Amino acid sequence: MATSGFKHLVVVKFKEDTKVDEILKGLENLVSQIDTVKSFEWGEDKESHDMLRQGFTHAFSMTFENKDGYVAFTSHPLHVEFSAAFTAVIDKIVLLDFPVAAVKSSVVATP
Amino acid sequence: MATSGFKHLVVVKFKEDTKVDEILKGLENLVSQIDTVKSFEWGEDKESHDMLRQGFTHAFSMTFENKDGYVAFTSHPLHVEFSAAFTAVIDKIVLLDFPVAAVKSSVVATP
Repeated sequence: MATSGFKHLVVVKFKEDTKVDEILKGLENLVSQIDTVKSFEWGEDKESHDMLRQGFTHAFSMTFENKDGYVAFTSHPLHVEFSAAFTAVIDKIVLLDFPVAAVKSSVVATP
Repeated sequence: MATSGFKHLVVVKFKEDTKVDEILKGLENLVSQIDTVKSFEWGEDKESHDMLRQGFTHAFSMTFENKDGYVAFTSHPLHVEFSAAFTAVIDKIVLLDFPVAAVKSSVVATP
């Protein structure tokens, strides 16, 4: 529905030895696509407890201002070449995407 | 490490009939804890493709300004009573929590 913000998330595990930090240099490059300041991307490693770490290893939270950022990120050759390796460097790929409505912030509740 | 923002996420599936919208009224109440404006919570339903929907059904993205929001949300009786039902109303519970550093936004890459 892309009501407001659009979110894409990937959860992965490594079997070769995912160099997340060397990959991080890619993200810095990947951010290159944020010239449109209408796109977002963050990174996370499972720095919690095995029971809360879901067991994976790291994920990427990509949020866009709207569908324009989504077609933009793909309209470049930097995501294709990177996506191919993103696999070669992963053991499993899981992704959840859904429409985010920055409104839940409701400090009011009906009786 | 809680370097900057702290994220907690839950992925779940329903077997009884998770009324996410009636639950949403709870979130509006849950937001009540955001009087400290140092806490965050959003909601999402798998409105994508079975292959991208991960198959679950809905998740909650709770982010805090720092550890103070994390001890705050629990320092209230609204999360306990709600958490008990959060289960009674769920079929499976999965959660990933990790330190988020709002800095990845790097539009520069070394040669």
